[PDB]
Amino acid sequence: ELFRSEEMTLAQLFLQSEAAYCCVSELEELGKVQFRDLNPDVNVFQRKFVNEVRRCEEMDRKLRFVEKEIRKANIPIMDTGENPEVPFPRDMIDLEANFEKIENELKEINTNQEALKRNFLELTELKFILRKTQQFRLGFVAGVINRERIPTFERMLWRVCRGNVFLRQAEIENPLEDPVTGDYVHKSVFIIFFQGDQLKNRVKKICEGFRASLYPCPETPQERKEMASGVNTRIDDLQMVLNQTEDHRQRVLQAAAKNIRVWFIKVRKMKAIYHTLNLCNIDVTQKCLIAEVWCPVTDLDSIQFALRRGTEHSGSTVPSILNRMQTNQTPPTYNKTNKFTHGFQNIVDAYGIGTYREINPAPYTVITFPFLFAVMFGDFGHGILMTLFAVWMVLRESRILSQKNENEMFSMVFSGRYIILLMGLFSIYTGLIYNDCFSKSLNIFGSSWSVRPMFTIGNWTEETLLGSSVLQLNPAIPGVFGGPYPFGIDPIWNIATNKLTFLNSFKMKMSVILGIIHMLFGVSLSLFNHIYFKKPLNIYFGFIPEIIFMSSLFGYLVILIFYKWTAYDAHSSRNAPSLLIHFINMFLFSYPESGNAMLYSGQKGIQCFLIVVAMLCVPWMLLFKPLILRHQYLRKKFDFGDTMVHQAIHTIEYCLGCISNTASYLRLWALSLAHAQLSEVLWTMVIHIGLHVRSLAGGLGLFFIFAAFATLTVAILLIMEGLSAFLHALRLHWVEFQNKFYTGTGFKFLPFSFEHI
Amino acid sequence: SQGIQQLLQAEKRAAEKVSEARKRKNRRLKQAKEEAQAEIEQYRLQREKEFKAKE
Repeated sequence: ELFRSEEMTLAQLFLQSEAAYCCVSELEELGKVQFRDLNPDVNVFQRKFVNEVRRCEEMDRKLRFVEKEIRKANIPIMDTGENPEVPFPRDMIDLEANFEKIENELKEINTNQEALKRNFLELTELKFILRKTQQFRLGFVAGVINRERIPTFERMLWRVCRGNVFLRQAEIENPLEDPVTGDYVHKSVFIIFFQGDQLKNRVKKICEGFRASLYPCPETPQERKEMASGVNTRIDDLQMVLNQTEDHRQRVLQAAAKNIRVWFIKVRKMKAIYHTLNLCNIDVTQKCLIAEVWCPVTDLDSIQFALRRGTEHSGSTVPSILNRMQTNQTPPTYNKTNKFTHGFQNIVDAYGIGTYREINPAPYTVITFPFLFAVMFGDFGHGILMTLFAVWMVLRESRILSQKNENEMFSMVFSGRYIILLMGLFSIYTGLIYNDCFSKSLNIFGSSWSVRPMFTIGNWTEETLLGSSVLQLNPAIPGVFGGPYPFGIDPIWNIATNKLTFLNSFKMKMSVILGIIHMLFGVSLSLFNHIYFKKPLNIYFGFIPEIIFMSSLFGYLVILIFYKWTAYDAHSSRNAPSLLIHFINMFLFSYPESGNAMLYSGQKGIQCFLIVVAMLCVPWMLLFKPLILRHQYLRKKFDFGDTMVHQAIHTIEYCLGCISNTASYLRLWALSLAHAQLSEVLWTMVIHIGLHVRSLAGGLGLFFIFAAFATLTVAILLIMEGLSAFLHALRLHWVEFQNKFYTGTGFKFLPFSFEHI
Repeated sequence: SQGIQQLLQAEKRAAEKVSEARKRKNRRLKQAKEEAQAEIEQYRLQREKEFKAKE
């Protein structure tokens, strides 16, 4: 049951080889088991299934290659359905041949598409060259280039061949495509005339300088017509082949764009299956595969069913059944989780993983973390806004689960949606009882505050006239006061100038009380944890002296806080004692028989008694456990030094913790005050700009002014002070609560599954 | 774990038995020269009788 770490079971099994693949796959389809590593020597060439995994590694690279080609081509991958693994029979070889088929067809067909296209482009240039040259020892050359190069090209011809070259240029009837980049550019043809090879070499060197495309040409219209007939044949043939080349590439890409979905599932599962098989052992004589697992005790049957089914999905008859192990090391720790509980387990696991069978913080944390958050985050309106934010994530959940995760903030807040909603709801509850949103009341409650007529009763009537000119304080005297108040916080303290004194007395004393309570729960959990582990020494030398220490110190403080709230009132307020002073003078024995009045009969005796009783607990925690342990180890025929170091550290952390951790809950008051101040300032510095003396002139400004107010209150309060309270409350759990009981040391249980793909 | 230990013992006995069978059969292959002679003597005696009949 989830109040503690789940009971596991170590098991050993005799996995028949022909069933093995099937069994592993079924177990990963179930996703409720962790295999042990039985091969400490495992490495790239030491692994028993080198080839099988290496084939998967390469098939995955082949998938990635064909997928990249398909995605560059933007051909739609269908991504339909969901699929089983490959058979154990060697059918992966036919799949590997299919990978090679697609790859080889792409490499070939792509190269051909490029080459054919390049030839077609060159022959198009040559067709235009032949058509222009048809207008025409002496010789000539012809070619094409980007037209903007021609002016510099011709000037360079006369610059090198000093004032002497004959030539003609002609712009092409359309731009032509660049064979590498696919850029269409307005090229021009040229033809150049000269005598002898010496000039041929110069005009050629300049053509090379401008990267001009030269071509051979025949000397007459008739010989040019014969060449053009060749070109016209080649270019048509090339385009006919290229059309079918491109069409075939599209079939190849489309076939693969179906297959990637299926192949990804098959390959990734297969890789994982063989990797899990590589954790098994096979000794030199060994026929079956020896394997070992941690399973939930509740699901020992579920894995045995999966083993029997794995054999039944195979030619094997051997059911591969397990034995339960007894000579066990401490198993990995597992907890089942769901939407309302997973984030709460995660924030617990994030400090540390509970010991096997250990009490689990997470179910208590499902309430107490939201509670501590809301006690700190005590605004009614922010409670609403937090609630609305998390509601919009929960309502859109089925949509959002399909979307991107690469926005990590969005991923985190969505992964927190349930925890965030709960704390938001509790923050309405706390914010309501504090009677505050943005330092504004809710008018739902009545009041204990007194109207001006109640001050006009002859007595104090002058103060109602002084009020026209000066500040005044109501001392809450009988007859004048509006009587004891039945709701949460009285609305009046929102508007009152002295309000912080009243509000602080509450939030301080409250936070102290809650802290004591939560620490008393944590030591109470320690007892139940020590009971489940059956440890008399930990109860007798730990829990008993510890709870007596804590309780004797803490009980008086809470008791006296309640006593002040009952025994003192307005007509006794002057010369009433300080609560904090009596607590300090208890802990230090230091009351000087004078100053502040004692509260009740025999209180000095109680102060002395409770402290002495707590002091008497210390030697049991500090030393008597180490001593009885030393005698037990000497009789049972470990280090006494390390035993003293550990037990002293724990005892010191508890004893000093009863100062520091007791004070630590003041964090609640602290941040609560900060939140309240921030909210009041953020209202006061902003909203009042829209509070003009006329309807229209104020209301138009108030729209934009309120949007700035919303932006700032979100960024500061709803985001950051929220994140503050969140992280503080986690700390309060991780130490001041948990350190009484939760060891938080163990392996995380890791179920093997396809879900990790 | 007794189950794997008993299996390992049977696998060891299986590996021993096949290895002893290989050694036994390799010794039988060397016996061919001993078993051959009685057939060789019968062929000699048959050809002797054939030659005496031809004489």
